[PDB]
Amino acid sequence: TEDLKKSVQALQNTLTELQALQLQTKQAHWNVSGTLWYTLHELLQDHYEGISKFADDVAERQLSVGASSDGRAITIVAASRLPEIPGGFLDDAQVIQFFTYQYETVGQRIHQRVGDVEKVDPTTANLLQEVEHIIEKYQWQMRAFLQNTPTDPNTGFDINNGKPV
Amino acid sequence: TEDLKKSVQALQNTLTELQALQLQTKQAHWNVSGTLWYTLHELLQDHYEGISKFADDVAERQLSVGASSDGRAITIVAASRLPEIPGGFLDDAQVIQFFTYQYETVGQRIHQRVGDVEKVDPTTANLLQEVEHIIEKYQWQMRAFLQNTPTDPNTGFDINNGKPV
Amino acid sequence: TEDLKKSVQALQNTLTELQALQLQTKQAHWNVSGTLWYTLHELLQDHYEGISKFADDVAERQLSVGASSDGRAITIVAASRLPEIPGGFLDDAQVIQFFTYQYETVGQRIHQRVGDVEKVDPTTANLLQEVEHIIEKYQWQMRAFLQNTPTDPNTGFDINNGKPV
Amino acid sequence: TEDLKKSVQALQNTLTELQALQLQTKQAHWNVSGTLWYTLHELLQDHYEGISKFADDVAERQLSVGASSDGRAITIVAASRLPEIPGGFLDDAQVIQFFTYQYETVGQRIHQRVGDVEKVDPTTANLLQEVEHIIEKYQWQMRAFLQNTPTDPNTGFDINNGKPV
Amino acid sequence: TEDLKKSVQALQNTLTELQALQLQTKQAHWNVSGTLWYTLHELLQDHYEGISKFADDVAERQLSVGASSDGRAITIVAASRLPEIPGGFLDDAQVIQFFTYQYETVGQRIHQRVGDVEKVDPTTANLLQEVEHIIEKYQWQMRAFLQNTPTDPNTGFDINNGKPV
Amino acid sequence: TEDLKKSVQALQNTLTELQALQLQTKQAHWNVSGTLWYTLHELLQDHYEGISKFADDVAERQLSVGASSDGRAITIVAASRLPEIPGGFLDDAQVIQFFTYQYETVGQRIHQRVGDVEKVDPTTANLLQEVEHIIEKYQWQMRAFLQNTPTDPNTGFDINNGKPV
Amino acid sequence: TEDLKKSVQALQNTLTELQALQLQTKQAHWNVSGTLWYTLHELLQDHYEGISKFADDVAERQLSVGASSDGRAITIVAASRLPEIPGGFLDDAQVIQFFTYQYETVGQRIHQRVGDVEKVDPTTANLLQEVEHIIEKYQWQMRAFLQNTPTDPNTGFDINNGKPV
Amino acid sequence: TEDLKKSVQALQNTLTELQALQLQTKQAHWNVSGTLWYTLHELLQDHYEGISKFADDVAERQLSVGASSDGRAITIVAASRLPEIPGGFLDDAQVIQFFTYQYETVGQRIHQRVGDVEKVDPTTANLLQEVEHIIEKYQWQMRAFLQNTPTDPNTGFDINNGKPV
Amino acid sequence: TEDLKKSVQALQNTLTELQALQLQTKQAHWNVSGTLWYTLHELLQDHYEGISKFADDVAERQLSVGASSDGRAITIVAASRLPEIPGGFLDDAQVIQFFTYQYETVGQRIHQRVGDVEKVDPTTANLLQEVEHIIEKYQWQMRAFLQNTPTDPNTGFDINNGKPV
Amino acid sequence: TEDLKKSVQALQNTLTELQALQLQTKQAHWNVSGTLWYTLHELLQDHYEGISKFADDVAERQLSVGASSDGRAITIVAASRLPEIPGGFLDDAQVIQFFTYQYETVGQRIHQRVGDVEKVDPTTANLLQEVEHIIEKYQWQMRAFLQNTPTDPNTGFDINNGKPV
Amino acid sequence: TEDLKKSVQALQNTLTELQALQLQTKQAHWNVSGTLWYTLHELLQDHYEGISKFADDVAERQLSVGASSDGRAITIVAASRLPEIPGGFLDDAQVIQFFTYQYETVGQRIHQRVGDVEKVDPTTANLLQEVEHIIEKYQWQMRAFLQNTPTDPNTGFDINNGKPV
Amino acid sequence: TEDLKKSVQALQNTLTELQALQLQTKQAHWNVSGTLWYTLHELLQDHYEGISKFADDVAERQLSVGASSDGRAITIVAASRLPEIPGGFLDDAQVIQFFTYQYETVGQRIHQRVGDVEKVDPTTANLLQEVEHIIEKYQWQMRAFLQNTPTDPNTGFDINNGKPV
Ligand SMILES: [Fe+3]
Ligand SMILES: [Fe+3]
Ligand SMILES: [Fe+3]
Ligand SMILES: [Fe+3]
Ligand SMILES: [Mg+2]
Ligand SMILES: [Mg+2]
Ligand SMILES: [Mg+2]
Ligand SMILES: [Mg+2]
Ligand SMILES: [Mg+2]
Ligand SMILES: [Mg+2]
Ligand SMILES: [Mg+2]
Ligand SMILES: [Mg+2]
Ligand SMILES: [Mg+2]
Ligand SMILES: [Mg+2]
Ligand SMILES: [Mg+2]
Ligand SMILES: [Mg+2]
Repeated sequence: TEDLKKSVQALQNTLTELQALQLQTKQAHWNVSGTLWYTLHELLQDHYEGISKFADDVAERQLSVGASSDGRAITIVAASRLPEIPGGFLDDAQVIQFFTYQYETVGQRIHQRVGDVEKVDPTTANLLQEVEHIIEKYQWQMRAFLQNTPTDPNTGFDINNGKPV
Repeated sequence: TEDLKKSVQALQNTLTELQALQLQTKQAHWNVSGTLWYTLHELLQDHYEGISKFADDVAERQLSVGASSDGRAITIVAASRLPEIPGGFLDDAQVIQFFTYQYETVGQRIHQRVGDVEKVDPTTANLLQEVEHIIEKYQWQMRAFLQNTPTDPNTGFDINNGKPV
Repeated sequence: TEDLKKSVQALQNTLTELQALQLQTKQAHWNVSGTLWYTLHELLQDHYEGISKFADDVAERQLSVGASSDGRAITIVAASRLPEIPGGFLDDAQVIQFFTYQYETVGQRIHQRVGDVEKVDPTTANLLQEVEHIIEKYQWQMRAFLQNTPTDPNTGFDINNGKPV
Repeated sequence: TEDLKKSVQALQNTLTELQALQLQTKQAHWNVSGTLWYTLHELLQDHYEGISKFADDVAERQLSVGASSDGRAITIVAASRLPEIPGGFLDDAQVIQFFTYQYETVGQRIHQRVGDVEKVDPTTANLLQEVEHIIEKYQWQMRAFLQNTPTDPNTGFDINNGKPV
Repeated sequence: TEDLKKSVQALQNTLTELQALQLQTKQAHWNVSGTLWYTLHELLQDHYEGISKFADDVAERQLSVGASSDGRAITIVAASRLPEIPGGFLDDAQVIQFFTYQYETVGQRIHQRVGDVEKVDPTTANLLQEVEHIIEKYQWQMRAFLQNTPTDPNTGFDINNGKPV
Repeated sequence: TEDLKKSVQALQNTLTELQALQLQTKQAHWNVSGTLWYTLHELLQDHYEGISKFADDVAERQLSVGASSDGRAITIVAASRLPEIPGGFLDDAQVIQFFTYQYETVGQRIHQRVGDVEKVDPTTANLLQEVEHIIEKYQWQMRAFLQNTPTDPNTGFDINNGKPV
Repeated sequence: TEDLKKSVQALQNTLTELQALQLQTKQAHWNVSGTLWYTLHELLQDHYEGISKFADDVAERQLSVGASSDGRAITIVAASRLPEIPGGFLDDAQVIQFFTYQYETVGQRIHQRVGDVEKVDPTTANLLQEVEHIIEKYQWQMRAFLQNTPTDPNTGFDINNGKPV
Repeated sequence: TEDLKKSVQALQNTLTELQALQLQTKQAHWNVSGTLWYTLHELLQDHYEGISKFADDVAERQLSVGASSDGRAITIVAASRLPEIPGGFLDDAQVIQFFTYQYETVGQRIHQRVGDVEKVDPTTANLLQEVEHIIEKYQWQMRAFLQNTPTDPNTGFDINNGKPV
Repeated sequence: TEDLKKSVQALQNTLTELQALQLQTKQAHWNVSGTLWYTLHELLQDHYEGISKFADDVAERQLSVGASSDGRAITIVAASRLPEIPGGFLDDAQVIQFFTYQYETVGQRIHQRVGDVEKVDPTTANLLQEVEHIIEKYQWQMRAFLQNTPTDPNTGFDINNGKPV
Repeated sequence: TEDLKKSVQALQNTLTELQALQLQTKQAHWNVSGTLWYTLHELLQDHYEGISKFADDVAERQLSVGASSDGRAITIVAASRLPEIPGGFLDDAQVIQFFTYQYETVGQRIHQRVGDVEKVDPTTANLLQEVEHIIEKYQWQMRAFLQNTPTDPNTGFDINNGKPV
Repeated sequence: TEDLKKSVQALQNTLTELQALQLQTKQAHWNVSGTLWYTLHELLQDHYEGISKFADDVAERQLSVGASSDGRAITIVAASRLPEIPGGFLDDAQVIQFFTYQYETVGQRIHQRVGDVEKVDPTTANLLQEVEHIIEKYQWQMRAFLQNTPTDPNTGFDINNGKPV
Repeated sequence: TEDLKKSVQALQNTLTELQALQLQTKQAHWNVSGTLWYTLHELLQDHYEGISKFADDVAERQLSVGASSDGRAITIVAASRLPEIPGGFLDDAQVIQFFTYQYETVGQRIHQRVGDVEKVDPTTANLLQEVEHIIEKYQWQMRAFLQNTPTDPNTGFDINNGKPV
């Protein structure tokens, strides 16, 4: 059960982070504003859908290894380790900055969990690799808005009132 | 027939406004230009499709209460009460400003019609509520491009040659 | 630009005629009455859909050759050259007669445009050929209701109060 | 429970009428004969399908407000208030006349129920408005076969052996 | 092989009749004219499709019992036993009369084949029963246009220039 | 016409029984209650759909052999020969018992009709065999809830308040 | 803005309740156990999907009336007014009891909101009626497992270790 | 009408050739035998479907220019100009050789018709170009089985009993 | 029960044979090798799917007549009466020869069962006819690879190392 | 080839176990009886489909590493290592107990194979991880019926004649 | 063969240009960066798909006129006549400028080919017209981002670090 | 960045190889000739589609780890390490031999990359395992045409002018 504990911990911690991202992507989807609001509205709906699918797969995997899955709102608030997204109307450049950082740090933690459970539970490890893959992709998709090129640093001045993001 | 007249008037006036919006969204869809042209191209196609569906439902409702439906081009021009959209290539910021105002004022007039016919014809009133719902949504979707946030007033300078929209 | 002018003129004039037909087929779709009303209701919806698709392709082609597309209601009314359809409840035999004549004359004008632009702009000419094809088909479909046969002149007396159409 | 009684009564009475219409449209669908038999065959199948969907929604709403739904054949026969459709081969003009009258009178009774329950049960009232909408549409679709126009009274002589319907 | 001969004969004769009907329904589909032309256009396309499916099943069954299938144009012309449909524009009432008679007589012959092969080849007999079912249905659908009712003999005068069909 | 009478009788009697089952499965679908209510809700919807399809095929076959189809509510009540299902909330074990008996007895009567018409009308007989097949399947699906096994008599005590069904 | 405040309050309070239900139905979906676990697993997935669709529509409506939507996890926890669902493996009878009570009380509060906003904002009121409709349906679907019938009180003893629920 | 005659002749002659190919591809589809029988079975079904679609378009075009379409079996036999395919079981190499020649010669004749009608009827000419395109593609697909390569002359010895095709 | 025994025996024996064919077609699907391996791979997948559907229908029919269905692996091995397919890589010509013989002999036995049960159980007999139909079709599809034609005996030398199959 | 042997052994042993499960889930699907029979009928069909997909992927992987796949019925019987499921009508509680144990032990053996081949053949190991994932999920779905909760031990007494499973 | 040479040359040269565009649109799809990166990501995927479809049609046409198609990577590099797209992260404004120029010049060359082959090979000419149509459309879609309007020159300063593109 | 370098190198090298295979499978798809040309045409289209999907996933993964993706034609030619496929008409046996060797050697190199990056980047390693899986499958599908069996060495003499491949 010291092996089982490892898997359960890794899965539970991943479920909570995805659920936090679920709620944040949807909040941003509705509240985003500015030049890129519609672009981000659509992109975040796609992210919401991929995150939602993996939140299901994670919980199902917990049940599959014989553990109860804790997907409750209180647990999402409690088992934070991650900033809440601001309320109110959200600027496009603020959404981009927010998820660039959130996806990067969630991807990092899943990366570590993969190594922690590979030896005891390669099937769980394998699911977590798939989650890490989608989260790093979503990180790229947010990163790309401000990605430096030979011809243009893309500082975001145009989407952030003349100021670099 | 003083009750029937109310319903017919409310439906006819709504049909004409939707038909005007049909033609304007499609014109903007083809002619829009600038940084947001493709974004608006796609968004306006979706608006065109929701407006078209409600233009059908309105006409069908007219026939259902026993009145002929006037959907002719001459009637659209005649029964204006609404600015025509400019010809030529249209700037993205001009499209945004145009529909922000058009959807708001069309939504306002449908809002009034709902109250005018609720008592005599709640079924008609109910259709008009659905039309008001979609038009106010589309108003939001245009509004959002220039919506003020704590971090960025989103003046549209970036989509309007350095000038606030 | 004397070559470009030819193409733009042919496309614009075609767009306006299709848009006029769009509005007329839909008006007839809702208002048609009599023995054939449901038959025509369905047939005209199909015609509306094929005309609508070609109104899109025409406008897109205008943009593709570098010209703005004028699809506004005022332009439809202005750039007539074609009778408006009557308001009110419409008899089945009157719808049949109306579109038999409208499709024939629209097809004739597109036929001429094809020849006018084939040499400068065969790609545009080719689109216009496709439009002419659908309009002549729709002409047949209306014509067929009153088409003379060895066994029956099909005068339309049965759909026109005992009188030949 | 004097409020609950109102809702249950309105829903039950609506369910029975839709079920009666279900059976009558299908009977007519199979047995209709004459020039318009195939037209009516198809139209009545569509009406059957929309009525069937609303018969489901009505029963479900009854269960939702906590009442049993009575959809039995005996109840349909008992809780008449509406003519049965004749057996045997049915003429097209007789089908048209029959449903023109049946849909009009069913629509009228649902109209009244909407007002009776709006104050206590706006959610039920709202469903009944949707049912009234479809029934009035179907009334139009039957009415249209004999609708008077400037050019043709459409007496139905052609579908009724030379006699006005 | 006296048993095999029976099956092959029944299948081949059925294939040829269906192929003849294939070509005739399609010819009528294109050439039909008058008040019912569009109604018949659509109905005959559906008949064409059901006949085509059974022409495939019949040929496949021939191959399945180990015999070559003769579906050639010369065989259709040769192995007539059935009137050709007239060329030229065809009146709606003439199409109705033609298929009423053709489907009835084809159904009759398949009926006989079923009995001829039931004992040796119930699987073939069973396919032929399915073909007989569709052909008798199509016979009804043509018959229904002129079916006598208590209120209207439906003589077809309205679709046949004032003359009973 | 002594042969035709046999077919018409067999088809009509089958149509009425299916229509009775249509109404009863739907009533049970809405009103069923207890541990198995949702299971039965879904199962009975599937049964409703298969019965409905065969009620269509039966009526169509009646028309195909040249007879009017009697699908009216009065005929369903009249041409009983079968218990009505109780009104009110229905227990799961009562639904199971009811359809176990109804499907068995309907299947038995169709079995007899098949033999009665095989010689005159094998195509009709064949349709009735398909109806008998689905009804016997549905009988199994209800039977299975209380089917005796080596390890458990399945008396239904658990779904019937501690009492064997 | 005293009218706008009413609408915003009603919508926001509804959004939060649906989001709470979203998380609870999914938790129950994964963790439910016992005889009815699979039945409830499937049923709760359907409820999750209908609630999710309405959580989207509510937020969109908030944006449409010009207000930011607060869908954050902290707000769900804060703006409780509703019990959290227990963690751990959940018994089928406990899930049934939980949602029977939760849906009933959520439906009650939405019922009140409808009346509060009907006069100022009938379009919002109308959305809330649709939400109330689905929540009352889901209440029925949970209620039905323990619904009293003439033949069986359905106490749930069979799904609750021999004890009435 | 000397221009109309040209178009009608070109269309009619094309329709007949496609109809001949329709029947021949299907005959070959059923009767083909040998190593490549299944390959050819599938390929010829695809060819049958593309030819069938163009046989429809050709006939429709005839009607569209105001002429009756002659698609009768007698006309297919009469207006030959093309070999009939042999009856009986057909060898794969014989099918390949047959259609290689038939498609090549049909494509050649359509090529000529295109030039004959381009000036009077570019819309018809354009349809005929599309038919020529598909027929030349199908010619390639048959040709390819015996196409000479640097490493292998592909004489067909393997599919033709050791003899070059 | 002497009648029931007949049906059960015929169904059970058919189920086992189809299950044997299920496993053999799939084995051949994976292991087939040579010039025709891909052709056979695809063809055998289609055969697997049609056989699988009928293995379901047979078992369901057993349950429908009130008997348990024995579909266990031990029963497939036991209730042989049919050669097992060789293990290892399988040559295309060996697959063709194998199924040509297996389908022919399975079809023969089902043919006999049809006659054995027609009188007691025409509904079962009818299912078995459908199974016999598909098995004889599949027999043709294998036979066709080596079918003798006027121009080529198709000995299979090309797919069998220069030797006739 | 000592590395290849490992992979082939792991794949073959997995294929056989999945094929055994294929046949057992389907047998249970048809024969299951009692309160949960329909629930299990549906659940086992889903399990059958996921197992079938993985039986295909496993065999394909064997071929991909260059080995023949042994999927024959004799091999399933021979290469047991697993209990056969009983014949006859099966009780719901017996099905639940059977697969709870079978899936657990199959999952355990695949778990071991993953470790055995990870180093030589990570691609094969990866497929086997996916198989282990689905089998452990299916284990959960069977386990859940008798899963202990704070409020109810779920002994299965209700589905097992008053006795704990 | 001087006519054949013309067609082959025109087709081959077109194939190579489309293949070059295939690779460039996909490269840009992955590497594009900045405010418009996601907009362009999606747009370029659509362009990739339309170009890919025409690269297939062109090659197929080459085979159809009896010539081998050269679609190899070496030929794409060799038969340049067109700039390669830069490696590395690409700015949105650089992608827009690149394809604006590439599509314009590819469209120009196809325009010329159409004239070169119209007389010998109108079917090929016609395909090339369709390719020219899509390429000119894609040119518009890139052009539109910087299209001058009465209210805004759209210099691209906002997407190009404050500098006009 | 010594870890990042490893991943980028492995991904880039894989992307280039897949892109080379993309172009080669499509070239072979169009140009393949002989007895197996159509079989290979279809098979290679499927291979093209699976390779294309993985070329997308690889590039996306490169972007996801923060590196630019080089998918340019020059890079495909440059970063060869693999033979180009010959131009001109290609014999079936030459296509089979070519891809048998190409897929085997590409699969081998991806196998090595998996090991090189597993420790630093298991998510990348995992994608590469999926690519290796599809490439080894495609290798089998080409291998199978010439796979040795107990009854036939399958030398390919029949597809290679009497000579072993
Ligand atoms: Fe509504
Ligand atoms: Fe059948
Ligand atoms: Fe074209
Ligand atoms: Fe994976
Ligand atoms: Mg901003
Ligand atoms: Mg601008
Ligand atoms: Mg009239
Ligand atoms: Mg009549
Ligand atoms: Mg006539
Ligand atoms: Mg009970
Ligand atoms: Mg319990
Ligand atoms: Mg041969
Ligand atoms: Mg061989
Ligand atoms: Mg039990
Ligand atoms: Mg930039
Ligand atoms: Mg060769």
